[PDB]
Amino acid sequence: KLMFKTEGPDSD
Amino acid sequence: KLMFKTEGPDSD
Amino acid sequence: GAMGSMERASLIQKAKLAEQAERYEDMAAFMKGAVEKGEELSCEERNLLSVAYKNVVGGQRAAWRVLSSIEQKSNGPEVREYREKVETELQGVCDTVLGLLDSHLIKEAGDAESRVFYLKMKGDYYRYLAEVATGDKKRIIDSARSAYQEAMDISKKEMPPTNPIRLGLALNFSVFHYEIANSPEEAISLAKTTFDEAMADLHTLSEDSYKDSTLIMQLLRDNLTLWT
Amino acid sequence: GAMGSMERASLIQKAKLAEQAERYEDMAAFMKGAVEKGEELSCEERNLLSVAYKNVVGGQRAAWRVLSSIEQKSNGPEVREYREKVETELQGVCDTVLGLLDSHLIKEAGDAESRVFYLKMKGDYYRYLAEVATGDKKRIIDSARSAYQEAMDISKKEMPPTNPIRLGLALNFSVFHYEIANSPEEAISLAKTTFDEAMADLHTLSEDSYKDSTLIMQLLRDNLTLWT
Ligand SMILES: *SCc1cc(Cl)c2cc(C(=N)N)sc2c1
Ligand SMILES: *SCc1cc(Cl)c2cc(C(=N)N)sc2c1
Ligand SMILES: [Mg+2]
Ligand SMILES: [Mg+2]
Repeated sequence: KLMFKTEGPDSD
Repeated sequence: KLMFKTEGPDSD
Repeated sequence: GAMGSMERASLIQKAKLAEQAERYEDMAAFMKGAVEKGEELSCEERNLLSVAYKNVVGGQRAAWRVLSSIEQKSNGPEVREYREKVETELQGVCDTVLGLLDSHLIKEAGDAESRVFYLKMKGDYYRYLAEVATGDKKRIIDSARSAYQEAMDISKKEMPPTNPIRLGLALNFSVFHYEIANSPEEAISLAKTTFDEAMADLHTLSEDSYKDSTLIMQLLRDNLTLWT
Repeated sequence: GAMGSMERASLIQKAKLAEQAERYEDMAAFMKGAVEKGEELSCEERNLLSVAYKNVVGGQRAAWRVLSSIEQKSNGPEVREYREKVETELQGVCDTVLGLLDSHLIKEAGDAESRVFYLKMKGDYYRYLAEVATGDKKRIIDSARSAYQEAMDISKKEMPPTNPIRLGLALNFSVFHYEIANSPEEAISLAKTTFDEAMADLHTLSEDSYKDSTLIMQLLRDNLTLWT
């Protein structure tokens, strides 16, 4: 899935 | 530490 | 719990060691133990709590998406069973974080920096629950929206537009609008207004604060690029 | 154990799903459950067992090294306590793998491909125990050497020099010599002889087998480059 930018660690 | 090449997944 | 016998300072020290070792499940357990000491958290400690759980839930979300995609394509019981196993574990982590915020981090948070930080986390963990919800989905979405909205109201009244916490909140709330609430226009409007108001306030910042704010502004820009 | 009620085929299917989801602790637990069914493992199943535990122990080894380095530099009790916690968990995983090999994978393994595969794993997990040993260190080193030596003897008699399992065994035994046994000359000699004997046998292989063998030969070359 195309994940959009969210705050903090890009852990997924 | 300098880790040398071992077989399989380089998981460390 | 299991951290009840360890000193609060030793739990914080061990959370920092666990972060260095990339041991995020341990880091989260140490921070849960520190929260359960009952004292309020400093800015650094709040960030250790959030980094720990974000890394743990991040791994679970990435695994859940891989399994859900295999399940969707397949449509024996194994793929569904295993997707359910990961989903339950993810729900458990969200419930644990929400429990810490409700018992009693939010109610004791009076300063804007702490209250907005916790209400944003409440919004984020209800958003992660919404990503897997199919049943209660509407109520979970409402709970995420309510937490984000309270955090936004406080942030607009009490923090400057370049405030890193305010920026991160707006970034996350815009993503909630885009893909949870099916409100892409609200998402785009929020990301644009937040970016523009921050740009106009950059002149007030030091070199270090400018770096902090522009890093998050670039994330708003990245999303806007994908959405427009 | 906890996997006792699940079908062997469902445990293998779920181990493959866990690998796709990068859920290596689950993958290892599913493969442990499959081994405990008591039936021998196929080539694919042996590789699923080894990939699962290698990923789990790999994370623990990387964390242990970060903590040990902080501890060494520092020389309160917290760094030692946390390094000990990770060390105990790592020892537990090695003991679990060694227990599966001893109960009863090795004793039931008659073919060279399975017997060498298991004896190499026995050598590897005693080597991971040796990396953290300071007490029993000599006996752990002896156990690793003995397993590797039995695997080498069988491999030289029963497999061609380009055999991927034989190559991986030689690669790992040469690393055991270099940094566990403090025998760098034995390490270099073994890596050189193994590389040269494999090179001379490449002409017998198909395109796919050639790719498999040369990939491991490059690892022997990488080590030789660092050692000479
Ligand atoms: S309150 C100052 C501060 C800000 C951030 Cl973003 C931060 C992250 C930390 C971490 N260890 N991951 S600590 C810390 C402190
Ligand atoms: S026995 C044929 C075979 C060889 C290798 Cl290296 C292998 C790895 C697998 C994995 N899923 N990681 S399965 C498999 C089979
Ligand atoms: Mg207060
Ligand atoms: Mg047999």
